[PDB]
Amino acid sequence: VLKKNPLKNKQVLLRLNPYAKVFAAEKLGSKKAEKTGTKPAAVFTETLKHD
Amino acid sequence: GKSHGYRSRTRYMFQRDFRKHGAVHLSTYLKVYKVGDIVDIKANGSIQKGMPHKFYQGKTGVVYNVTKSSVGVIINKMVGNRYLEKRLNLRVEHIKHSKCRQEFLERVKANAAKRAEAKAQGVAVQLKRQPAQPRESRIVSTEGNVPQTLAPVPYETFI
Amino acid sequence: MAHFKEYQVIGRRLPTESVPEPKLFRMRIFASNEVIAKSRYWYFLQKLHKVKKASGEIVSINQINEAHPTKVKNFGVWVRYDSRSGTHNMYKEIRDVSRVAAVETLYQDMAARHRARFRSIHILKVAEIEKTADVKRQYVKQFLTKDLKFPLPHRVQKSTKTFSYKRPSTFY
Amino acid sequence: AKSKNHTAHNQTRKAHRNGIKKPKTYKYPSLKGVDPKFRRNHKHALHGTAKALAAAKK
Amino acid sequence: GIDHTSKQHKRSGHRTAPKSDNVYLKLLVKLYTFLARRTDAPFNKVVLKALFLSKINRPPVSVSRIARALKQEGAANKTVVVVGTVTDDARIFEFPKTTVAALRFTAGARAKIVKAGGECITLDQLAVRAPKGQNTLILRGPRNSREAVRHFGMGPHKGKAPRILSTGRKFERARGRRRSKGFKV
Amino acid sequence: AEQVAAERAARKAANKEKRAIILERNAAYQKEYETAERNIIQAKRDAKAAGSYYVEAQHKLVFVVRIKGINKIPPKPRKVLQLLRLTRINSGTFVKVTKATLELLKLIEPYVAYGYPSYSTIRQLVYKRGFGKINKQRVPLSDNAIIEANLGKYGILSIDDLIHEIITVGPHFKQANNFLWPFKLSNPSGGWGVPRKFKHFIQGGSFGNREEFINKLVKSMN
RNA sequence: AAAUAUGUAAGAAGUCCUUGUUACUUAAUUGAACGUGGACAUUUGAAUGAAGAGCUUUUAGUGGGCCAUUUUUGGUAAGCA
RNA sequence: GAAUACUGCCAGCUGGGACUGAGGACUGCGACGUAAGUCAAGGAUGCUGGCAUAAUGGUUAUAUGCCGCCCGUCUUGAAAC
Ligand SMILES: [Mg+2]
Ligand SMILES: [Mg+2]
Ligand SMILES: [Mg+2]
Ligand SMILES: [Mg+2]
Repeated sequence: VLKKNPLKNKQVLLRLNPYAKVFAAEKLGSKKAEKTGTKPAAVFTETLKHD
Repeated sequence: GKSHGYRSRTRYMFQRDFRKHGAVHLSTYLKVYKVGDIVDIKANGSIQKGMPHKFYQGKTGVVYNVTKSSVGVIINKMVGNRYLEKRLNLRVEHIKHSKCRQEFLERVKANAAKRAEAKAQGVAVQLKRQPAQPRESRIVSTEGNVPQTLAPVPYETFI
Repeated sequence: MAHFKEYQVIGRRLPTESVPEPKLFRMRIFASNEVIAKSRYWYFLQKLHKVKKASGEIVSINQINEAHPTKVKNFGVWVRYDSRSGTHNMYKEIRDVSRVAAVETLYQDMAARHRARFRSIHILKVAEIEKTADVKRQYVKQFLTKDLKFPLPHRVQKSTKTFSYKRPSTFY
Repeated sequence: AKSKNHTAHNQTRKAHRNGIKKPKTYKYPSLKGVDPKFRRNHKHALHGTAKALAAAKK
Repeated sequence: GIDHTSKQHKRSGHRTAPKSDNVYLKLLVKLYTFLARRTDAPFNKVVLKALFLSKINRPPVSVSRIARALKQEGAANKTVVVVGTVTDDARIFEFPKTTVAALRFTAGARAKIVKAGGECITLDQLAVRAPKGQNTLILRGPRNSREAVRHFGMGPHKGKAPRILSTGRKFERARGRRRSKGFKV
Repeated sequence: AEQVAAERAARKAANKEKRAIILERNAAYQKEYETAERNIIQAKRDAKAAGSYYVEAQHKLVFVVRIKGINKIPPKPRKVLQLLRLTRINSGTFVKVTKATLELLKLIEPYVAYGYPSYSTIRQLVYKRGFGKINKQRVPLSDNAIIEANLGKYGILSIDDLIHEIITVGPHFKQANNFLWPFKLSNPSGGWGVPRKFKHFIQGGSFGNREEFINKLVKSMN
C-alpha cells in the first residue's frame, strides 16, 4: 500500500539485499587500500611538464 | 499552361553517362531473372521501349512475371496514406539484380556452414550480426612515439 | 569557465593495418573540465590535421598543476581572436601566480576591452617571462620597481545595516 | 477575390495520423498479369501433382 | 505533459456483455462467466464470447452443416455446439444420431434430430455434462453470405452489387457498365 | 492440523535457502566490482611506470534523461525519444552503447542530458525509483520475489542481480532494461547549475554528453 | 560532385538434400513453377520500441486559412503576393 | 617524507524545520532474539489541556492584496473605431 525507500528504513534495506548486514559489519564502504610505490616513467613526467 | 507529360523532368535522369553512350553490352541480355528475384530499376535512355516511368527510377522491386524480352516487377508506391501495389512491364536493359540480395544469400550460406561446423565442435556459434561495439582497453607505448605537438597557429593573410 | 584548469590531452588517429602506432599528438588546453578539454582538443586537431573525433582516439588526459603556485610571475600571452570584421593576433602581459589564473584574467580582459567571447579566442602561447627588461608592457613594468608601495585612498566600508548614526569616513 | 492555390501543408500529418500501411503480402499471390502460357501449363501441372498425391496417400 | 504514443482512454472495442435484455441469456452468460473464470478450458472462454454476439454475427447453422461436420474423421461421436440457432434443411435425406447443443432449435431442426435419434440440448445442460468442453465441436454459420455484404466495397472494378431497388433492363446497365455505352466500369 | 503449519514451515525453508543464495551472489558481485576497480587503477599505474598510456575501455552503458518538454519537437527526434521510452520531461533510461544507439543519441542531443552512470548512481536509482513492467503495469519492485517471478528465467533473482545486469552489460541486458519501467525523476534539487539549459553541456548549457557529470545531475534529480 | 532527404534487404511463406506433376521449355532424363519425404534449436539469422495486433461497416464536421525558423519565386519594397 | 585542496564513494553517525497519516480482524517479506516472543517489517499511534459554543465552521455584506476588457456571432484574426 505504500512504497518504502531503501537507502533509508534499514528494515526494508535488509529485506532486500541480505548482504547489507555484512557490508555494514565489515565497513566495506571504508576499505583501506594496499599501498604501492610504483613510480611514473621519466618520459611520462617530461611529457606532462613539456611546454 | 503547365506540362505533366510522361517524361517531364527527366532531362538528366535519362542521360547516358559520360562517354558511355552507344549500344548496350551483352551481359545485360545474358543475365537471367526468375520470379522472386529482387531487382533495381535504372532506365537506359537509349532503349525507349519498355522504359519505366520516372517515379520508378531507383526503386527496387520483386519479379513476378517473365516474358520474352521483359520482366514484370512489383513496386510498392506511396499513394495518399497507404502503399499500393504497382506492376511494371520492363525490358531487361532497365533492370539489374540487387547486390544486397546476392550478399544476403551468401550470408545465408555462411550461416548454414557455421551452424553445421558448430554442430560438430564449438557449440553456440552465435549466428546474429552485432553493431559496432565500444573499444576494449589498450596500452599505447611511447617507445619511438614520444607525444610532441604544438599549439593553434597565429592568423596570417596569405594574400 | 573562469575557474580554469590546464589539461594535457594526448590523442592519435585510430590504428589501422597499414599504419599501426600513430604519432600521438599532444596539446595543452585551458578548460573548466575534462569534457570541454577533450572537445577543444578535437576542435584544434580538426583544424590543424586531417583527423576528426570519429576517426581518432584520446589516449590520455591529465591535469597539469602549477609548479610554484605561490610565486608571482609575469606571463607573456600570444592570442589569436576574431573581431566583428576580421581576425587579429595580440600579445599581452599578465602578472599573476599561475597559468590558469593568468588565462582567466586574459579571457576577462579580452571580453572587457574587445567584446571577444571564449568562442572567438585561440590561445596561441602562454610563457613565463624569465627576467625583467624583457617585460614590454608598461602596465606590467610599473609594478616591478624597487620597494614598490602605494596607498589605497578613499576606502569605502560596507555597512551591514540600512541606517548609520556616524557619518562614515574614508580614511585608510 | 483570389484564394490560396495549393499547398501540401498538413498532408503528411494527416497521412501519418492513421499511419502509412504496407500492402499485406500473401502466400500464393494472384496470377493476374502472369504469362497465359505459363498459367495454362501450371494448371495441368497442379492437376497432375494432386492426382499423384491422391494416388499415393489414398 | 506526456508525449502520448497511443490514443488515451480507448475502449477495448469488444462486447463485454450481451446487448439484449433476455434474462435467460443473461443467466447463461453468468454461468459461462463463472466457468471461464474458474476453469482453464478455452472452450468456456470461446462460448462466453460467442454469447455476446449480435444476430448478424451469429448466423444460423443448418443441420446439413452439422451432418457435414460430423462426417469429419473422428468427429462422429462429438457434441456439436452452436451458439445460436440451428435451422432445418430438406436438401439432406439422411441424418446421423448425435447430440447438438444450441441456443435455439427451429421446429424442423429439432424434429429432424430427434427423429434421427439424437437429442437437442441447451447450453446449461452442455455445461453440466461437459464443464471443460470435452469432446465438443463448435460450429459457426456463414457470416459473409448475408445480403448486406454484397454491397460492401462498391466501386470501380471491385465487382460488388450496387445498392438498387428495381432490377432489370433500364436499371443501371448502361453507360458505365459496357463499352458500347461510354465505358465499362 | 488441517495442513497449514507443514507448508508454512516448508515455505520458510524455501525462503531461507533462497536468501542464502542471494547473499552469496551479492558477496560475489561485491568482490567482482572491487577487483575490476583495483585492476583498472593498477593498470593505469603500471602503464605510467612502463612509460605507456593505459587507454581505459570505452564506456558500455549510458543513462539518458529527457530534459525538454513535449511541445514543438521535430518528428524524427520525437520518434527516437519514443523508442527510447522518454515520453515526458525528466524521464530516464539506460542504454547500452553501440553504433546503432550512439546515432540515436546524436540525433536527440538537444533534448536529453546523458552520460556514464556509476554503480552508486545505478544502485540508488533502482532502489528508490525502480519499477517493473508486469502485465503492462508499473509495479514497485520493493521485493525480490517480484524480480524472480518476472526475470528468474534469465538467472536474475534479486534487485542486486538486476543492478549487476545493468552496470555490467550482460547477455540479458535488453530484457532486464525493458523490464525496468522508465525512471521518473524530479527536477534537480540544487538546480541545473546553468542559467540556460538548452545549450550543449560543452557550451555552458545542459544537453548532450556530460560523461561523468551525469552522476551528479541524476543524484540531485532523484 | 556533397550534406540532408529517398528505394530495397537483414529468412520458417527460410535454406539445403533426394525425387514427383505438366499440355510450358530444352538437343536432351534441360529447365521453370508447384510439390511428397528428410535435415536445420531456441542468438529463426542486426538495434530499439511495440502503448494489444489485424479487419470491416457506417456516418459528422471540413473543403476561406494564417504565423515562425530554414529553402525559395515575383516585386525597390511591404504587417505584399 | 608528509599534509591539505579538488573530485568521488560509504548497505557511516547524528541535530533542526515543513507537508502528509491514505487503509481498517489475520494472511506477506523481513529484522532482533537459543527458543518465548518482540519490532521503525503489506499506510498513526500514545499521553495531555481548553472549550462544548457561534468558539471552529458555513452563508452573506464590506475592507485589504493580487488578478479580471462585453456577451452572442461571422472571421486567419474581436474588448474592438
Ligand atoms: Mg481553396
Ligand atoms: Mg533551493
Ligand atoms: Mg466556406
Ligand atoms: Mg488588472
